[PDB]
Amino acid sequence: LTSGSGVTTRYWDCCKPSCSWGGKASVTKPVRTCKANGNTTIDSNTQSGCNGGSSYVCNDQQPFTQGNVGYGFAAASISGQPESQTCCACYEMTFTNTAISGQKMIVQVTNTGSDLNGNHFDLMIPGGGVGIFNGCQSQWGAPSNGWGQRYGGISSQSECNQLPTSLRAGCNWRFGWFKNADNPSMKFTQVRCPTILTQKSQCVRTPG
Repeated sequence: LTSGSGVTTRYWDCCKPSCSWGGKASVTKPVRTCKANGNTTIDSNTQSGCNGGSSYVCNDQQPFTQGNVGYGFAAASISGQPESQTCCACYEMTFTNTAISGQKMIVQVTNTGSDLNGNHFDLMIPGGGVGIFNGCQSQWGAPSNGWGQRYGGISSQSECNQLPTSLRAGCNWRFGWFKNADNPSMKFTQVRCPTILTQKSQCVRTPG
């Protein structure tokens, strides 16, 4: 199992995540994707809105809390590891350096980010910036650059009102439990995916 130190980012480009295709890892089902509305299930082979299709990330895949523990979904780039090893794997991380230092978040990986060297987790947070891609204009009518900055997104919890209502929980999570931490570093360890995440994503690594 994988563990180490890493860096994080925040992002929400609305796109169908890479682990939502079949054949990317040994799993029960690929990660669930949705229609434009963010709630009704679309077929896992439907093309992504980011590539001219009609499939998006589900409202269900926003960050949340259980007790004091954070939970969410993320893109990851884990030190030269293929998607067969990362897709729908879960990692629990202890934040190491911001106002959220010491806090614990458990994410399920649903996407592969950019191949930077090392361990990189891009937390999926509504309003945290679209990044390289943006299917949020076609899904929600967001601005061409996303909500706020293309990188980092909005600056204030007041601007969470600019987001679709369906994402406002996740948006707010960034300023409450997450404390609008800016790229918190962490240490992480792979864990068996909790049902509170896998009952949302529907993607369970099945060889065990």
